[PDB]
Formats: sequence, C-alpha cells, structure tokens
Amino acid sequence: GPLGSEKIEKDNAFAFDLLQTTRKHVTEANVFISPLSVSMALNMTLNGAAGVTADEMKTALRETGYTMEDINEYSHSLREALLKVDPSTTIGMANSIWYKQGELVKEPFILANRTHYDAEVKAVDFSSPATLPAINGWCAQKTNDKITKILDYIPGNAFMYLINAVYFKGIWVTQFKKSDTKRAPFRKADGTTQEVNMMAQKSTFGYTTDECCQYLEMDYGNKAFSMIVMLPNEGQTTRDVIEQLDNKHWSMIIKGIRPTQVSLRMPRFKTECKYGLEKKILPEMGMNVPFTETADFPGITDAAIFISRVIHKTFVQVDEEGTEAAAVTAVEMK
Amino acid sequence: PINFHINKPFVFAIREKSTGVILFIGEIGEVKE
Ligand SMILES: [Cl-]
Ligand SMILES: [Cl-]
Ligand SMILES: [Cl-]
Ligand SMILES: [Cl-]
Ligand SMILES: [Cl-]
Ligand SMILES: [Cl-]
Ligand SMILES: [K+]
Ligand SMILES: [Zn+2]
Ligand SMILES: [Zn+2]
Repeated sequence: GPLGSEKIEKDNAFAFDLLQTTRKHVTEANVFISPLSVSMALNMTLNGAAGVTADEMKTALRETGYTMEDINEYSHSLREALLKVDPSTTIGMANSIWYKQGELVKEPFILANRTHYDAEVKAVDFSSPATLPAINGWCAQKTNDKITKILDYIPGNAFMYLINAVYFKGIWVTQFKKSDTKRAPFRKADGTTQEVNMMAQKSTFGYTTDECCQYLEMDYGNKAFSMIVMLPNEGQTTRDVIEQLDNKHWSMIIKGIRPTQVSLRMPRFKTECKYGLEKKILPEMGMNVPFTETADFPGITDAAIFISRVIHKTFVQVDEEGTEAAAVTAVEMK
Repeated sequence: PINFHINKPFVFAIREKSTGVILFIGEIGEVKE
C-alpha cells in the first residue's frame, strides 16, 4: 500500500532521479551514491520544516502527499528490516544530531528523531577544538574507518548538523579465488584502456538482458542483499542506461532475472566520492527554499535557520571476498 | 555458459530484496585501487 510497496517505488524513483541529476552535474568518470543515506538525513531535517520549506523537501525526496508520521514510521520500519534481515552481512545505519550548546532546540523534534531514526543527539561547543574530531570520529566509527572525515571545517555560525552513516560489508555467496585474478585490459569511459586486476569465476548467477544491456545479480550472505550489474552492449553507453533508469525499467530487470551459468570477469575496484548536493543537484530536484534565508524550520528552533550544505561522501571496495561500502550525509544548518 | 565480461564501464547497485530498497548505486568509468 501507500506506506509499503508504493513508498518503496517512490524511494527507488528518488534513487534514479538522484543518480541521473548527480551524473548530469559532475564531470568525474565514477559516480557512487547512497540515496538511502541522503533521504534519511534529509527526513530527519524535514521533521523541523514548515510550509513551502517542507513541500520542496518532500518534492525532491519524492515524498509529496505523505505525512511526517508516515515518513518517520516508514523510515523506522525500513531501518529495522535492513539491520536484521541477514546476520551474515554487516549493516550499519546510524544517525546523529549535533547542535550549538546553549541554543534551544525543540524537544518534539529531538524525540521524533531519537525514536524513528535512533538519532544520537549532542549539544556541542562548535568553537572547541574537540568538536570537529568528535563529529569526524563518529563518522569513522560508523563506517569501519572508511569515511574518516565528513567536514574539514565548521563555519563560525554553525547551528546544527544532522548526519546519517550507512555501512555495508557483505561476503559473496560465491566468492572469487584471488589465485584466478589475472591482469587484463579495461576500456575506460574516456576511451583509453588501463590494465586491471580482473577477477574470474564460472558459476550460477541471476541474469537477464534487454535492448541495451546484460544484467547480472550477485548475492551476498543469506541472499537478502545483492549487487546488480548493468553491462551495456558493444556500442551502448552507461550514460544511456542512467538516463533510461526508472521504477518500470528496474522492475523489468528484477522480474527478468533467471538462474544462469555464467563466465564472469569483474575487476577489483574501489572508488571514493564527495558531493555538495545543495549547489545544483537538490535544487534541480525541486529543493530551493530550504537553502535560502526564507527557509522556515519552526520545529527545530524559533531562530531563522536554513540548510547551508548537504555533504555526501561515499566509499566502495569490491574484491574477491565481497563488497564493503559506506556513505555519510551531513546536513549543515546555520 | 554466457559471458559477462566487465571490461568496460558499467552501472551497479546494492539492493535488499525483502524491502526492495536500493542502498547504493553508481557508475564506474575508471578502475581504481
Ligand atoms: Cl503498507
Ligand atoms: Cl521499484
Ligand atoms: Cl512525489
Ligand atoms: Cl578531524
Ligand atoms: Cl568541509
Ligand atoms: Cl557536487
Ligand atoms: K555539483
Ligand atoms: Zn517508529
Ligand atoms: Zn561508456
């Protein structure tokens, strides 16, 4: 229903729109995001918003027409499900709120976030040399030290940080053997070729195809989590895959997957990304007013505050044993 | 068997099946270590 299947479709619509919009505005070869991390940090912040500030956040998050109660209860249920579905996979979903000591932050806002997001709430002195390492140290603690800094500086007039950290460490159901990894060429997006450590195995994997691409599903642990790989055919591009992705296309891939004997070649790879989502990406998705002096957050404080930055950092490492991935999203308010 | 040889750019996602949610998604145009 609306607070079940329909909200998952809207969240995956947010995932595809966030990927498409990020890809449009960044120039790097690699893109790696956690839409779950971004929407969780923004939904904590949304509990304080009123009027058009709240409407524009809900538009960007694909949550128009949902009440705060329903967004919070859905977020709480989703988090609980992800944390317990597979004890053989390591999953972390942590949330924290850091605010200026001595300022009054409304208790219903704090309690909603403690309840539905298990947010750790801390009143800190932003001028103390202890505060930046406490915040960055929390990020390191919640990402197995894969994201060790979310901030390089705290502006003098900082009011609050709302931070989410998603962590994943899975072991392939069918691991590659490092002794089968060989040096091989990989064609880069810029047309040059590089030599990589190409992992290899032959096994049963979920597989399907469509006009553009081949698709593979690689399970982890107890098969609750998996990796979907979209490999464009010769002459087809990843840009076209990204631009055509939506709930319908994703549903068609998932429903088309069949167990198939596959000769798989996959590079060992790692990437680390950093975004300032407030600059162009969230505004293009419809979030404008919350980044301006006309933002209204009466659920947080009586003072006029706004979102100055939405920092999103990610990490992923894929190897013969599995995958380790992490994301941190920090919403800065001043 | 079918060949699935990742020797050029690809899109990938990490999902969970009971909720259907996408935890991570991205594009790899360059392999780094
Ligand atoms: Cl439902
Ligand atoms: Cl979907
Ligand atoms: Cl919507
Ligand atoms: Cl630090
Ligand atoms: Cl910074
Ligand atoms: Cl950016
Ligand atoms: K940008
Ligand atoms: Zn709850
Ligand atoms: Zn390409």
